[PDB]
Amino acid sequence: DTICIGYHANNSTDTVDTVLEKNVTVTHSVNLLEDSHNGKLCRLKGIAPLQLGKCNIAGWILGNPECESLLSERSWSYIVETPNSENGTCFPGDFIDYEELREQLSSVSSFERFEIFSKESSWPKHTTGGVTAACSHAGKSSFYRNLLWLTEKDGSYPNLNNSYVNKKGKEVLVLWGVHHPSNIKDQQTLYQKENAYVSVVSSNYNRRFTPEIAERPKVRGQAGRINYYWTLLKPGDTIMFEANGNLIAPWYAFALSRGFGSGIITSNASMHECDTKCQTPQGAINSSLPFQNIHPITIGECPKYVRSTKLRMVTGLRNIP
Amino acid sequence: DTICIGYHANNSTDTVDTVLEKNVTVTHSVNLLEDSHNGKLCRLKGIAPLQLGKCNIAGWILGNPECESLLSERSWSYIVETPNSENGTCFPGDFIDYEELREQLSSVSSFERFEIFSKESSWPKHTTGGVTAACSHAGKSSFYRNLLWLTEKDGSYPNLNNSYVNKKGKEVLVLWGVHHPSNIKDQQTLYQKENAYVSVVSSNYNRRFTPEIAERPKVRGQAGRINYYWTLLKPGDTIMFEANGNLIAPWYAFALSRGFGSGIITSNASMHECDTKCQTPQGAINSSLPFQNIHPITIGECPKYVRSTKLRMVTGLRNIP
Amino acid sequence: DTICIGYHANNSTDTVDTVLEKNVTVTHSVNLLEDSHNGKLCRLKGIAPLQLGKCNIAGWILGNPECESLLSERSWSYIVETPNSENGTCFPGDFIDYEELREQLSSVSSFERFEIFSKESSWPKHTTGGVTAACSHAGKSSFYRNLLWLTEKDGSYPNLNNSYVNKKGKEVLVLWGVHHPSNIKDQQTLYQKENAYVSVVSSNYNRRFTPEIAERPKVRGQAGRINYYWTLLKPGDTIMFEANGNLIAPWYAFALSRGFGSGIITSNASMHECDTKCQTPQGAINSSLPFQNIHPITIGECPKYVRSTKLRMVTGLRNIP
Amino acid sequence: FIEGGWTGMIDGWYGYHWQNEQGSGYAADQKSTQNAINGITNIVNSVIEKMNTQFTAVGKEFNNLEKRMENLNKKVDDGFLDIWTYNAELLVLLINERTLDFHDSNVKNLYEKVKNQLRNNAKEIGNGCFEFYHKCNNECMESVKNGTYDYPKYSEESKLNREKI
Amino acid sequence: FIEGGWTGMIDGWYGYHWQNEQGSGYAADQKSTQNAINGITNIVNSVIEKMNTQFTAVGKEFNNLEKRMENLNKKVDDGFLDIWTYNAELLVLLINERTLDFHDSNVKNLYEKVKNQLRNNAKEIGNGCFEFYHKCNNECMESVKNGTYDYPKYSEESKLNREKI
Amino acid sequence: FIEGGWTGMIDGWYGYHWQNEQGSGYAADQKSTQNAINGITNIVNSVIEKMNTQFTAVGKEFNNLEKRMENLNKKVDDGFLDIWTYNAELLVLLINERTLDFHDSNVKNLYEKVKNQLRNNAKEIGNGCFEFYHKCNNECMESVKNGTYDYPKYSEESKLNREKI
Amino acid sequence: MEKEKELKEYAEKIKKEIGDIESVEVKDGKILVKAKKITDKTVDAIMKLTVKAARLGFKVEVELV
Amino acid sequence: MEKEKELKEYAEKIKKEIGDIESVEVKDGKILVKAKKITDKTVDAIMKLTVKAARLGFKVEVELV
Amino acid sequence: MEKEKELKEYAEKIKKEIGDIESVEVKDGKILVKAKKITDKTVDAIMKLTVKAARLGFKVEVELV
Ligand SMILES: *[C@@H]1O[C@H](CO)[C@@H](O[C@@H]2O[C@H](CO)[C@@H](O[C@@H]3O[C@H](CO)[C@@H](O)[C@H](O)[C@@H]3O)[C@H](O)[C@H]2NC(C)=O)[C@H](O)[C@H]1NC(C)=O
Ligand SMILES: *[C@@H]1O[C@H](CO)[C@@H](O[C@@H]2O[C@H](CO)[C@@H](O[C@@H]3O[C@H](CO)[C@@H](O)[C@H](O)[C@@H]3O)[C@H](O)[C@H]2NC(C)=O)[C@H](O)[C@H]1NC(C)=O
Ligand SMILES: *[C@@H]1O[C@H](CO)[C@@H](O[C@@H]2O[C@H](CO)[C@@H](O[C@@H]3O[C@H](CO)[C@@H](O)[C@H](O)[C@@H]3O)[C@H](O)[C@H]2NC(C)=O)[C@H](O)[C@H]1NC(C)=O
Ligand SMILES: *[C@@H]1O[C@H](CO)[C@@H](O[C@@H]2O[C@H](CO)[C@@H](O)[C@H](O)[C@H]2NC(C)=O)[C@H](O)[C@H]1NC(C)=O
Ligand SMILES: *[C@@H]1O[C@H](CO)[C@@H](O[C@@H]2O[C@H](CO)[C@@H](O)[C@H](O)[C@H]2NC(C)=O)[C@H](O)[C@H]1NC(C)=O
Ligand SMILES: *[C@@H]1O[C@H](CO)[C@@H](O[C@@H]2O[C@H](CO)[C@@H](O)[C@H](O)[C@H]2NC(C)=O)[C@H](O)[C@H]1NC(C)=O
Ligand SMILES: *[C@@H]1O[C@H](CO)[C@@H](O)[C@H](O)[C@H]1NC(C)=O
Ligand SMILES: *[C@@H]1O[C@H](CO)[C@@H](O)[C@H](O)[C@H]1NC(C)=O
Ligand SMILES: *[C@@H]1O[C@H](CO)[C@@H](O)[C@H](O)[C@H]1NC(C)=O
Ligand SMILES: *[C@@H]1O[C@H](CO)[C@@H](O)[C@H](O)[C@H]1NC(C)=O
Ligand SMILES: *[C@@H]1O[C@H](CO)[C@@H](O)[C@H](O)[C@H]1NC(C)=O
Ligand SMILES: *[C@@H]1O[C@H](CO)[C@@H](O)[C@H](O)[C@H]1NC(C)=O
Ligand SMILES: *[C@@H]1O[C@H](CO)[C@@H](O)[C@H](O)[C@H]1NC(C)=O
Ligand SMILES: *[C@@H]1O[C@H](CO)[C@@H](O)[C@H](O)[C@H]1NC(C)=O
Ligand SMILES: *[C@@H]1O[C@H](CO)[C@@H](O)[C@H](O)[C@H]1NC(C)=O
Ligand SMILES: *[C@@H]1O[C@H](CO)[C@@H](O)[C@H](O)[C@H]1NC(C)=O
Ligand SMILES: *[C@@H]1O[C@H](CO)[C@@H](O)[C@H](O)[C@H]1NC(C)=O
Ligand SMILES: *[C@@H]1O[C@H](CO)[C@@H](O)[C@H](O)[C@H]1NC(C)=O
Repeated sequence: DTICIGYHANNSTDTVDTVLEKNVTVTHSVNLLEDSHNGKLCRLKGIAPLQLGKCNIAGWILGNPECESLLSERSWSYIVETPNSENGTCFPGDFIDYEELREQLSSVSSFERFEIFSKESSWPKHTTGGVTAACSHAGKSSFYRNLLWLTEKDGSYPNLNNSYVNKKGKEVLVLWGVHHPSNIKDQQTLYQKENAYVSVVSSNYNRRFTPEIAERPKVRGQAGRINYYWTLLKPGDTIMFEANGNLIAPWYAFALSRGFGSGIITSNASMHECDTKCQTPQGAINSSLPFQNIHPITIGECPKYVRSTKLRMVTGLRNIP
Repeated sequence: DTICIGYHANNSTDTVDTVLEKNVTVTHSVNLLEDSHNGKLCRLKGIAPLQLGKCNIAGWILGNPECESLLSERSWSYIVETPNSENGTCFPGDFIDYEELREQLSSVSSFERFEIFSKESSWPKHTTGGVTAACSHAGKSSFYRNLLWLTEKDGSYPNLNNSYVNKKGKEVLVLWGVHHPSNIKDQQTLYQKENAYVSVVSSNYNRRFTPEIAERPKVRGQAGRINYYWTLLKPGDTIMFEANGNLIAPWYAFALSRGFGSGIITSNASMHECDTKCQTPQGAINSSLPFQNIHPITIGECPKYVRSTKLRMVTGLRNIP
Repeated sequence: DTICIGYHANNSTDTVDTVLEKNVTVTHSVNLLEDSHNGKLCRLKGIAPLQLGKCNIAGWILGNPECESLLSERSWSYIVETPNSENGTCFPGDFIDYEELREQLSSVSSFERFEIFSKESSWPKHTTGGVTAACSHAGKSSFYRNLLWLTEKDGSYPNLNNSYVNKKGKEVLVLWGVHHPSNIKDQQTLYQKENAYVSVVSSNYNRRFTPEIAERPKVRGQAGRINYYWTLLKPGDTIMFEANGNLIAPWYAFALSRGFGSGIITSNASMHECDTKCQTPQGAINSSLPFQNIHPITIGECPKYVRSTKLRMVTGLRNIP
Repeated sequence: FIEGGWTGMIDGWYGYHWQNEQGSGYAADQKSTQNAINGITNIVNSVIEKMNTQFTAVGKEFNNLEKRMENLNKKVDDGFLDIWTYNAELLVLLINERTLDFHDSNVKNLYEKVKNQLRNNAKEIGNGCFEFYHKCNNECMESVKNGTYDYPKYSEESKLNREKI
Repeated sequence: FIEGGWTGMIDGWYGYHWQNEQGSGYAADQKSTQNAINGITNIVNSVIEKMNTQFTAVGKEFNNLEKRMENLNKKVDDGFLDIWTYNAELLVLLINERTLDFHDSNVKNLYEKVKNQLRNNAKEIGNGCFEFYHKCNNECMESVKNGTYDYPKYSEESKLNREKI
Repeated sequence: FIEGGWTGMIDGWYGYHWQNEQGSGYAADQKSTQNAINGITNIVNSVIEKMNTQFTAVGKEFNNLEKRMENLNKKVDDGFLDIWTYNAELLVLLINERTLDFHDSNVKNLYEKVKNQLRNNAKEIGNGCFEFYHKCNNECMESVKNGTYDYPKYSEESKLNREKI
Repeated sequence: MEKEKELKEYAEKIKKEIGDIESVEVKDGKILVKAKKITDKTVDAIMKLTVKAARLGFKVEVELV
Repeated sequence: MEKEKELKEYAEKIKKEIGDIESVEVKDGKILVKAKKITDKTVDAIMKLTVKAARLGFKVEVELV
Repeated sequence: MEKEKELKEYAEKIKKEIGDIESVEVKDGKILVKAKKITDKTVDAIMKLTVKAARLGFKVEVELV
């Protein structure tokens, strides 16, 4: 008669590491590192993302013709650009403080796109148009949807003078541009005066812009440039526009809501009907592990990203048959 | 006859945590986390702070009327703003590089406020004044104490031309402003010429300013703006002012000493006679523990801030009666 | 007859620390902290550094006379400034975005210095020269080697108009300057017109500069200023220069290669024939230890820098004779 | 003294193997297995709770004249990534050593429990087994496993057989 | 083997309880208590010395066009706060485990000290107590507590009584 | 029980000292020394491998109007330096404690190995030495050192001498 | 609220799927697991439950029936 | 200098207040505490003294009289 | 490639210099050291070899001949 003391063993091949020992075989282990994902874009907590299929933030917010379908979107959980998001500013120019605009838009989570200045009635003494070859759409010259290019009407460009009073409960994002022709003849043809100015002011904004006329290397076939500007109106503020010329007036503006957890990611993946609480550019994550090695950039409630390839902790005995 | 081996026990209820075990009762423990404070502002190492009771850094340095009492201060250990520090720039405008000025002032620890340009003799051919409703004080129009608003005298505004040679052993902080009227009539009334300039130069500074006249939304009842500028003179340098108009000339300047440990904090607490080696916006800390969970922002020699709610380390045995 | 169990001991005096114990004597230990260095500058992986003996990045890239010998250098592993690198911009002025230029140059690792605009033929209707006392060399007035100061020829300064098409496979760094005289008489003497402009444009660059004439404190004997500008041409881009005056035209430009591991360090040490895989301002490091306490700033594959003074780990027994 | 585990003990982490004239088999030591499971779950909860949820961490864009800021942002990202990879791997190593020492200590404590129960009524074998000098029926085995072994009840027989041996 | 501490031992951390025909009471083991206190103070000094004093850390202000820089500053602050909270709590857990193991090891070493002093002159009880076969007066108790127990002096009486028992 | 090491054992970390009628000297326990060296090398490789190579880390320049950015850069540098100094020193302390416990455990395990080999054929001395009751020649010493001690071969003589003593 | 409801649903799923577990009581910040046996299947289920409870603020305590 | 003087004042205060401590010698980077008994009061005082010495650069060693 | 060649050269140097080492086989991510004795000289050499292999991606295993 005898009684022995021992411990469990099984056919497991899980291996773990210690400081003294490596490749220790254990009966059971928990992998603290998540390395699998759906490989798809998913609805983050039930709300679909904003898919900028062909255009980047600049093209979407300025509303170039090649992603006109985005003008019907109102809300999202995150913004998705693709590696081939080429259609930005269809007309060449410097989008001033563009990265700051991206930072601001990363937290919006909803907007109302409303006509800030009516095309028909806001500019009765100016020509409303602006079709340009650089923004050609469907074989015809076109122009941004959210901007209005004002030019001389009936041989003159009278002093532009307009303002908007923010009657929303939300911040209003106003975007406009200043045209910088390539040569003085363009200036005279479009605005009928060589030295024009654009002035934009609000309670916390004060800028004056002057066109700079010079021959330039052609970008998208244009020797001119349009510099794109923007500002946010506080819920009760007023914005005033004055221009002697060279103004590409605001047409639509965005009344911005604000939220938490939104962001911008460059992703190659496809959209699908699945839901998720965590999203990465490669795909959604569907586990409660503490660490992951899928992608540094995550949206939602996600595991901490580490360079490790395996993080197994012991939850069992040494396996020594 | 017998002899037993054992260990101490008592009526302690201190509890600690381990990786394997939680809520372990121990005879004695040391709480490494400081969570109590005086709840007052104290003299940091014997020197009282600078209490900007009603005004923020901008109002104090520009010296608006509503915190005129601060003009008698010369030294401090730290600067205290309050959550209701509303009285900044009494006249609306953009304080250029204001955050950089805050960063510079956070390390001053002492200044001499001296009259850089005498009001009576420095501007014999210009009108010295500048009372404005926006800076109304005690029922009367007033203006900053450290700035001097120059306007036309006897129907003209001759070319302004003045300079200061830094004869201190310390950096001199010079502040000035440029006036941007709302309409051309203000420009003609004050400066008698539509196109004026302000030019400020030193060995390591070179700026030219031009007024920008445009109707603006009213802030504090003013449709105009004053942009506020500043620069530091190196101990041996010279600063030269030229202006055809629109200059709000420097009147007082600060010869700045430099120190270590100073900072700016927004605090609601009251000042008291106590001393301390550590200060937080909520109150002073009076312990030598390594960690604290009182406030992220600290001045002096303070414990490391952590989100933990309890950090007890064992300094005794398991308490198991 | 007896058999005893014991362990090794020796005459070692190595000491280590634990949480419970301090000054524990051990038979053998490994010092994980590197604290010794060659005390020399060495060839990092076989390539010598760029030694700016007397001048800093500004003087080297602008090519002031006092470090003319650097114009024969083409490649390096890292850039070395010395604590006495005084000869920067020999003519006073603001080197615009100079720190960004340092950041860009820290990763170049090679350049070709080529004559972007021929001195003899590129400016047939302007005077090519620019000797100034501020950049005096060997007892005579001189000027930068990489910049060409254009002035009026035969009583006029015709409209400057030149461009360069980047035919390299590499980015081309173009540097130029704009002259800001002290008084209007200098403007008339040099450029024959009071109001001149400089305009520089490329596919991704658009600036216009205007001279600002004002009396200034003398720096190096000059009451004028030259602001220094720069831009990078993308491998296929074109850069166009237009100027009515005040242009200090580009003469030599750098076709930049790019690399990894390069950097800029301020060092007092001497160059020597030794090789190394790690370099610090104090001297080269020649060990494979994980940590070092020599200098925060390192170039190459170097140990992690820590404030520790000793990091000894036990690789033996307690030494208790 | 215990060399290798048992592949047959399909229930429990630590336990007993026994044989007598009535039967043989394996049985788990419920108290020690329960304590071990609770300790392991405490370790897991410490590992996961002390890690905060990572919230939205999308990157930033910088223009051609903000290279210093871009490099500072990348420096912050790389430094935090290095620190957290180091923390994760070091934590895994430390908790693995702690857990394996914990299991070894549990097995040793169970062995000492049996030894203290049996005193000198059984011959201690240096392989993790005890040989009873007295015959130990199923009731005796159950008593030993539950820590209620009646030592004096078997003292006479155990001493007689030990002296005989 | 020792289940629970003594509420009566008001002096010292580890010590002895004894009783004989002359008296009874508690007494601290000065050497082991001293070493334990020194170790605990070393742990405290390691915890506090290795933490640097936190100096002035006031925040920065950013304007409406510096949102990226503001978010980078907040990111640095939050990352350092997370790392330091993790370090503090992990350090507390590690040092608590180390300290409790240290105290348990000290008690075990004291028990082994007494056992080695007594050899086979006392019956070892599996609860942390030794019963002398020979009568042990106050001088004997003091000798045992001080580690100077004269084993051969009591060998004859201890063997006689052990054989009798 | 083992107080201090041997200065004469010039070969091996842990080993044996022995003496009989044929000779005396020291000898290393090759298996335990080999395992200890492998463990120490594993510790060293864990310490060094888990540290990444530090690549070029030259500082940045800022102008007089970028003081906030300069202070943020210096804050990042100082925070990372503090965190890494703390990590380095804490890691050194932890691995030193682990290594010293590892060596002590190895010595204890070797002692237990010898004890299990010898059973009751030798008198256990509370200083790390075993005194054979039977005469142990060089072959016996080699058998004990290699863990192949033939216990029954010496049982009769050991029991006879132990009873005589 | 939502976390506790999700844990309750998961606990019901586990109690249905794993026959070696008697019950799983989610309540007041802790999940009380009453296991009848400790096998590989049960240990895997319990460790999955522990990982699930973490970051939901619930500790797991296991009782062996 | 100042740190040592402050520690000397604190040590004098402790030696006056805690009757179970014989003396507290601050010197040459270490504080030597000569305790007569180790009770809850004395342990609390010694741990407070250890926390006080830390960040003042002084180690604490305790001797039991 | 280059790392393995450098380690091979260093191992040859060690095997030549340290007479207590039989051989040093650098191969397939690990260096196998076959030592004849473990003395202070040999331990120092082996620890130097271990530090050298680290950051070159090679583990060190020691066999006692
Ligand atoms: C929206 O994005 C697409 C893709 O970037 C644009 O189409 C691309 O436009 C470029 C520039 O016009 C084309 O490159 C040019 O091709 C011509 C020959 O056709 C050549 O002479 C030029 O030197 C240059 O290489 C490119 O081929 C074209 N790609 C495709 C697939 O159409 C499009 O113009 C953008 N439209 C808007 C409104 O943003
Ligand atoms: C110093 O700070 C105080 C507090 O901010 C200033 O007083 C406040 O001034 C504002 C603006 O003038 C007042 O709001 C206005 O009230 C009028 C009616 O009186 C209303 O018509 C406006 O639309 C606006 O709401 C505010 O009531 C007033 N508060 C108090 C307690 O007086 C003060 O003007 C500042 N002075 C200087 C020199 O900085
Ligand atoms: C290259 O760098 C050297 C060293 O910085 C320059 O030489 C230094 O130039 C300064 C300014 O001209 C000299 O200081 C001046 O000295 C005169 C008297 O000679 C005094 O009247 C001024 O008030 C001022 O103090 C300095 O002495 C001189 N040092 C040496 C050793 O020559 C040099 O000018 C630079 N050259 C170029 C082309 O960058
Ligand atoms: C021991 O651990 C090492 C490192 O973790 C494992 O290394 C692998 O070994 C195989 C066989 O030689 C190679 O094919 C792989 O390329 C190695 N991987 C790496 C990352 O180096 C090794 O497999 C482990 N051995 C056991 C038995 O678990
Ligand atoms: C054991 O530790 C836990 C967590 O630290 C303590 O949790 C508290 O428990 C009480 C009683 O259920 C609740 O009222 C509190 O709200 C809990 N606090 C938290 C933060 O969860 C628990 O009190 C401890 N128990 C003992 C006996 O120490
Ligand atoms: C014990 O460790 C301490 C701290 O590491 C050592 O402190 C030195 O002590 C000597 C002698 O008193 C002084 O001259 C030094 O200035 C001390 N150095 C520091 C940094 O404080 C001490 O030397 C060590 N003692 C032994 C025997 O190793
Ligand atoms: C392990 O053993 C179990 C029980 O016999 C069996 O069901 C399972 O398939 C085995 N797994 C492997 C990988 O052999
Ligand atoms: C034009 O400006 C005047 C004030 O100068 C203003 O009253 C008027 O409303 C402006 N016109 C429009 C269309 O806003
Ligand atoms: C992106 O998706 C396309 C379409 O599936 C595929 O061809 C391409 O390889 C993908 N690229 C990356 C980097 O995932
Ligand atoms: C996660 O994966 C499991 C297993 O495939 C699945 O049952 C569950 O529905 C997934 N959860 C989500 C939110 O997709
Ligand atoms: C603990 O016991 C001591 C000694 O009897 C007594 O003075 C003290 O008041 C007690 N404390 C509590 C909380 O019971
Ligand atoms: C005016 O400028 C001249 C030089 O143009 C200078 O000499 C004079 O001092 C200046 N006037 C004053 C009051 O500084
Ligand atoms: C600030 O102090 C006032 C006056 O004591 C008090 O009424 C208010 O609640 C305080 N607010 C905060 C946030 O401390
Ligand atoms: C800290 O608090 C203690 C206890 O209230 C007090 O005696 C001491 O004076 C305080 N120290 C300071 C600097 O206020
Ligand atoms: C240590 O002992 C060895 C062997 O006797 C000897 O060679 C060496 O010089 C000694 N070192 C010191 C520092 O005494
Ligand atoms: C001057 O400009 C014209 C275009 O206006 C251009 O054709 C010509 O090449 C330019 N001259 C030079 C020398 O580049
Ligand atoms: C720099 O080098 C010079 C020449 O060797 C020497 O005189 C000087 O002390 C050094 N300074 C520093 C800070 O190393
Ligand atoms: C490193 O130092 C050793 C010893 O002085 C020397 O043999 C070796 O050549 C050095 N290595 C380099 C790369 O300088």
